[PDB]
Amino acid sequence: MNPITLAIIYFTIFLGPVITMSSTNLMLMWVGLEFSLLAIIPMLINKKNPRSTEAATKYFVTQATASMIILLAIVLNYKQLGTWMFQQQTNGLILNMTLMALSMKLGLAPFHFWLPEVTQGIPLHMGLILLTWQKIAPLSILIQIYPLLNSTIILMLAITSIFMGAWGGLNQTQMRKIMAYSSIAHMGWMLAILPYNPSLTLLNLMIYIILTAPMFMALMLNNSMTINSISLLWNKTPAMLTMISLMLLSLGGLPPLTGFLPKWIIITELMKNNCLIMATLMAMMALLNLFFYTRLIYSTSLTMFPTNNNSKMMTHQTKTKPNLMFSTLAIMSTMTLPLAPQLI
Amino acid sequence: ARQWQPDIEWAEQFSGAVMYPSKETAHWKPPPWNDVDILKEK
Amino acid sequence: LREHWVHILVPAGFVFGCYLDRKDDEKLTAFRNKSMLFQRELRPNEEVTWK
Amino acid sequence: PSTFFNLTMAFSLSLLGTLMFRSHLMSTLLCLEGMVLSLFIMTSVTSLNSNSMSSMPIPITILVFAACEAAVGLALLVKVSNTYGTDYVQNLNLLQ
Amino acid sequence: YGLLAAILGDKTTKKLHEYSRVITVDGNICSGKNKLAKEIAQQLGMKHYPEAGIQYSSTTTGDGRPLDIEFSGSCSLEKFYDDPKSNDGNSYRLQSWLYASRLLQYADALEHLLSTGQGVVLERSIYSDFVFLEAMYNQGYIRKQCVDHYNEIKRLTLPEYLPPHAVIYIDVPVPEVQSRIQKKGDPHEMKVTSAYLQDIENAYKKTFLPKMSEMCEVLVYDSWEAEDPTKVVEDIEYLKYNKGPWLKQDDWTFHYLRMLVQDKTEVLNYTTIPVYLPEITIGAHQGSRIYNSFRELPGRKYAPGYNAEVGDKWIWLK
Amino acid sequence: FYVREPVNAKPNWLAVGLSVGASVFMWIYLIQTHNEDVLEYKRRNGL
Amino acid sequence: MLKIILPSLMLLPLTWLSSPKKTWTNVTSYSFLISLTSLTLLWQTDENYKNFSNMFSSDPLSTPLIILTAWLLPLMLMASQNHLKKDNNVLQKLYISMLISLQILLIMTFSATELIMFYILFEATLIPTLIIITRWGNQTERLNAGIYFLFYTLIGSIPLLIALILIQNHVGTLNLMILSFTTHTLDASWSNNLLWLACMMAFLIKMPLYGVHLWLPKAHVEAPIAGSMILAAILLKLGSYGMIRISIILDPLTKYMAYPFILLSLWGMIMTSSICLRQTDLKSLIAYSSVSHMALVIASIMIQTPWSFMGATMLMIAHGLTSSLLFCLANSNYERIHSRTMIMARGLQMVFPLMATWWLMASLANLALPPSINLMGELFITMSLFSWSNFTIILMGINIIITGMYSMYMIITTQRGKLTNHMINLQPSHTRELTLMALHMIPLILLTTSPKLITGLTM
Amino acid sequence: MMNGRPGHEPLKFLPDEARSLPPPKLNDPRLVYMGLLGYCTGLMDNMLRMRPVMRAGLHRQLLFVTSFVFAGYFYLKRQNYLYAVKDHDMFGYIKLHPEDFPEKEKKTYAEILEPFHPVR
Amino acid sequence: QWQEDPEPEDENVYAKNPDFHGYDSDPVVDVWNMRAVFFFGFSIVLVFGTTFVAYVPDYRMQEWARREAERLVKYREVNGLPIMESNYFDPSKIQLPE
Ligand SMILES: Nc1ncnc2c1ncn2[C@@H]1O[C@H](COP(=O)(O)OP(=O)(O)O)[C@@H](O)[C@H]1O
Repeated sequence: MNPITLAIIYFTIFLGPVITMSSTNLMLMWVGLEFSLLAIIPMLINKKNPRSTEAATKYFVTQATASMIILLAIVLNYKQLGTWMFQQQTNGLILNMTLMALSMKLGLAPFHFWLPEVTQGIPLHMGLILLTWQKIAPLSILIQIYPLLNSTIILMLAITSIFMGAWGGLNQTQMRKIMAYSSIAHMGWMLAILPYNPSLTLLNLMIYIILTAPMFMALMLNNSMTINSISLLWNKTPAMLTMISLMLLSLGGLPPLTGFLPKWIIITELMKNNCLIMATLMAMMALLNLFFYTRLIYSTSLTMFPTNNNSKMMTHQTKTKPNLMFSTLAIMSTMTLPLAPQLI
Repeated sequence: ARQWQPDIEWAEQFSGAVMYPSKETAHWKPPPWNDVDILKEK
Repeated sequence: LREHWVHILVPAGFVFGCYLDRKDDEKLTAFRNKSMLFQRELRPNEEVTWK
Repeated sequence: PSTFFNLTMAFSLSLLGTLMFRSHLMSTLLCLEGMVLSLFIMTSVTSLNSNSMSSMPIPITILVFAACEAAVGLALLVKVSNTYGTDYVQNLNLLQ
Repeated sequence: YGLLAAILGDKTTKKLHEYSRVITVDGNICSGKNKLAKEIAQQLGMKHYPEAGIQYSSTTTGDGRPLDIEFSGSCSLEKFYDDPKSNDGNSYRLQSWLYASRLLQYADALEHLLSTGQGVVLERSIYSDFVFLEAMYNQGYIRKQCVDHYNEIKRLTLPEYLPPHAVIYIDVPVPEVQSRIQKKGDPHEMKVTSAYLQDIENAYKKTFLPKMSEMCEVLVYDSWEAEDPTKVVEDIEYLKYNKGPWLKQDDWTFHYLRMLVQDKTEVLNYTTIPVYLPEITIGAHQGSRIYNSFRELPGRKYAPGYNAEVGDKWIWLK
Repeated sequence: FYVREPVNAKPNWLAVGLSVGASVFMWIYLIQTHNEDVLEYKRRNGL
Repeated sequence: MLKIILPSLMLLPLTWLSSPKKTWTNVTSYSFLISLTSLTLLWQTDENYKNFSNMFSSDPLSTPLIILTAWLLPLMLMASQNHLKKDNNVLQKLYISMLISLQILLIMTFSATELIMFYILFEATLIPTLIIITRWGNQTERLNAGIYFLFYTLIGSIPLLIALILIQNHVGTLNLMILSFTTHTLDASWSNNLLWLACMMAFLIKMPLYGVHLWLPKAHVEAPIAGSMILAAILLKLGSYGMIRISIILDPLTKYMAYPFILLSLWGMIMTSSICLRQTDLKSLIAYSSVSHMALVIASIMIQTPWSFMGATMLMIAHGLTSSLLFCLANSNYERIHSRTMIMARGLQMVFPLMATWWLMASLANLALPPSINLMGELFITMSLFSWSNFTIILMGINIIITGMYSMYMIITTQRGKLTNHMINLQPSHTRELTLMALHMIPLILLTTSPKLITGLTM
Repeated sequence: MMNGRPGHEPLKFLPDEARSLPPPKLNDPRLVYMGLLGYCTGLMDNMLRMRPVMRAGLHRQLLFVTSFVFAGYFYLKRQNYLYAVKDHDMFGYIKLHPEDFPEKEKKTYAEILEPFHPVR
Repeated sequence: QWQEDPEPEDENVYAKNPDFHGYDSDPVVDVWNMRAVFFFGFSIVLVFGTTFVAYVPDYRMQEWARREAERLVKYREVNGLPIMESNYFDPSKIQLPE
């Protein structure tokens, strides 16, 4: 990429979420969403492999129709209130549209089909951006409008996502898609507490970002899109085997690690609000997510899969190092739990 | 003797585009490692 | 110490343990002499019933 | 008034369209646009009968962003009938 | 080397000159290509890379002293010959390590070409490795899947690297090579069934040569033209480097290729793909031991610059 | 030693001085902030 | 209680920093002394529970265990010096640290005032244990065993998480002290009848009940000796400690909500005891012995009579020490024999004279010989169970007869009969093997002299 | 939640009102934890990059232990404020709307008949 | 078949180091890993520990209660009061319902 183009695109992919967050005029929030859609598509097809064009053409159609639905909500509001922004008075259907639409861009629940497929055809790098710096934008729009959205729908999309994400993940063996599925699940918890305590959504996101960003830079350190590929981690780079183990169990909710806090406080907030029906079912299938996380643990760490002689060759050569971010984001993530009170 | 490290066969299962292969799903084949399909002369 | 410093690591833990332990006592010092069962007037030359 | 319900249903009829592909990517990219026209018409209509001139900028910003959006959409389309010789969606089933 | 450097100068465009090309010379097991190579190199100052070896990677990395056989993948060309169609498959393991070695050599060559600007003569290349496997499968040496595994590695890694500019070639009929073998006597090299040598050349003649003819400049030389480096060198300086994929390599395109070869761990990333054919598999218990032992060699237990055994210093501030 | 000599043959004297020097600026600002802070807190409230 | 804990943490730095050759002695020698500091908690001249500080407390029920948890780390590290002496010097220092963290975590869990501190630390102990079982497990099936050990505990655990957050909203603090001195009386609704099950089920799972105990036979089979000692001696008892402190609340329901478990346990005691009678794997038989002798405990922590509780406290500490002793000697036979089969290796006393004395005393502890805390324990649970219903003696009476039979069968077909002709010749006994045993039984003899210390909260 | 409060500083980290609160003692266990959390990050880095774990980057080790800690004092300083605002806000309401939070008076046990469920 | 190692035999550590104590292969570490384990194990835990545990005084007050009973039984019997009256919390303190 002519480095100039790289700058323009990257600026847009970054001006995209930032305009959304900063503005209050919904319109300006919509174009922030629009710029993110335009900026991400070029990077998605960088290899320009036949799989890639498929990825982008899906991502784009799914993103575009949702963008149009979000605009329709703003256009309708403009007639029901002269304001260009959702208010207490807003017709309920107007808000529900925004939930569905925004739940498509974020890819939650019954609209979770595009994400796993686009996460499969894009590079590991652009995978991260597509999973974590593109969720900030839509979530911002929701978090702003939380007082007004429906508790019922969110919960249904929340629970569905948790289930779909979990069930989908169990079968998958491609890593990119295992992560895509996890993201659907975590995204679910996040949207469950939005109606009740938005501030916790912003924790269940950061922690997801501080967990997923190290996890993916791990997958690419050896650029392994297969579990079999990550399983030979012990030969290619032995040290990351320890933290890859804890980060994945952290992604699932197991108690000593940082990953428990988001689930724990979301459950505490939902019980405070009396959803002890919903919270219980979510926590239970949340346990399904750890099963596929630990199955990967087995292959990568607890058991040593057989490797190839040609690997000895890759050992010889100095391994290009993992950026510092890996460490700082691996530790702050695997073990901050002793510092939970301040985090919340 | 020595803790059983996984043999080739234990490894085999984790290959294939889906762990728990379905009736028609199994018919599929793992994605190309290069991420570029052999496709066709077109 | 010819690489025997390692030894102190654990012992030292005990000392800091007992120190931190005292700290808690210092913190939980209310009721020093207000415990009904043990409420007594300080005997001569004693400013603390239990330290 | 009713004028608005026709435009809104136009957008839903265009909605039903984009969500039900018929083997032609181009046609879809063309339906998608049918919405933008319906949104542009509705935004312009209410702005005009609310005499809200401060908002007319929007009816056009909507079109400017929608045009590029479509530009990107068509370049993907051209990219597809360069890799598969057709815009037919069925071809787009490699990511299964 | 990175975008930062490239952004500020450091362009392969500014470092290329007529003598700067990737020239490989390929022949049969004994085509005298070793000699022609050195000379062509001496002619244009081209860095002459030696044919890839079992321990070429070890000479490449760290100390450069030859590694123990098991550390270098336990491959014997010697055993290749004395025990063809071996139960353990040393011949396929030999071939797979050889492909990895030339992948490292070709990538090191491209890194020298784009950085220095000097050209490179690489003798046999990843592009001319398949002839040994084709002959081996034509013989009982390798089975069909073994072939597929090599082809898969070749399809995954070879396309990324740019093609040889020209591919100087020698030819000396099988009788010639067998006789040439007798002159340098080595029990192992000596016992190479002719038909196998027949299959090696046949592939170049039929597959490799025309293949590259369309892609790169093809200069085939009869033994007599050979042993006359001057004449061959002359002809290279004569051919016009036009036809080929190299024409589109703009500076902003070279940068990415450079950053690849600059990273050896990636060059052969797909060489270790988890396809479990039995010959290739290390095996966890044996592989773990070989690793604990290769990683404990002096200067290898830590990254270059940080292992004190070989005399590295300043580790406490690095 | 190393045929391909290690890129990190010796420390990046700059990387030491901005790593060491940066940390010593952190403390001198941090410790300053605390005592300064304590004061304001003490005086802001009665003492 | 930060001397039983901080000095413990510092063990981790010592296992890592210390020389590869001297790593074993620094760690084992120091934790022996760590146990000596643990003995200070036993100084309770008065009734008042010793609330060290806000989060850390030790009452009669926890104190007898914290000392056992600290005591076994030395022993665990002495029983695993053989296997795990074939490792790379960084696999060892990981195993040693894993064992160290278990008692750090277990010491805190047994010494925790806030019930959810129990939960977080409670369910954390699975991480160290699963690594010990899966990473170093000899058999092909430990991946499976690990899954069983993680899911059975985890599915039970999330209900307890919901329940404890639930009581915090209902009462306003999960502090065991307050919860005790506050009025929390459930109201026998249909919902409460569920709360009770939510709180007890997670504890009932790791305390193998007849219905959910399949995890323990599978886990101890492939687990390394140190993991099997930890699971039997401290890990299973985590479930019992939890049931004692959690049933302070949910006071009214267990009067009638316990019948299901009580009957599950007493019938379970008979069947688990009986299948020990014909099980070919010795480690298998000890594990089911552990299920049955722990089925007695869930049937005393539910009858809830003063005697039951301290019968339970007596038996849990006693059976913990005895089981390990049995699992430790089983390993010594396994390492020389190289097979878990009970039928092979017959006649050992002929070739290992003393280990057989340790085998005999361990079996007599296993069955109820009378001048042992093991018998006092069962005698007491038996008494209360009889009080609950005189008929209980029949079922707690078939178990005693069966328990005698399998305990002696382990001695009769492993340590008597004609010697096996020529298995790989059995090298003589190391002094470590014998001490690891002596260290288990000498405390069993000393505790039996003064049973008062391990009697529980009730008495 | 706490946003929308009167006087809210729209983008400020810790409003000066937080001056009134005591400063976090530099050795507060938490800041000390952050320190250890940091040292470990450093050590971990060395490990992943294959350097002598403890004897390398002794400059970095310092940057880490000193970056994390620096961050702590100024974060905790805030989180401490946020919690303190919460009381100011909470306690105030209890009063301004007194009737809703009425000080009840329990009866002594002598009067309260608590049910006795006999264990028997 | 894949490459993997041939089964490693287990050494008769008692063949060399005929004084093997079971802790480590080289002899001096062996001796110094039992001279410190029997000592810290038996010599100052089973001995000093049992000494200290034996001398814990009146554990859980059961040495105090066998006297307090004796004075109470001394006082109650001589003054004619019932040795264990039948209600503990005095009836007067209780405020029964109506
Ligand atoms: N794929 C391969 N399989 C087996 N041997 C190979 C392969 N590629 C190269 N060689 C070895 O390379 C050697 C080249 O012969 P040599 O006389 O050393 O150099 P030159 O080929 O220049 O004459 C041959 O002896 C042959 O064994």
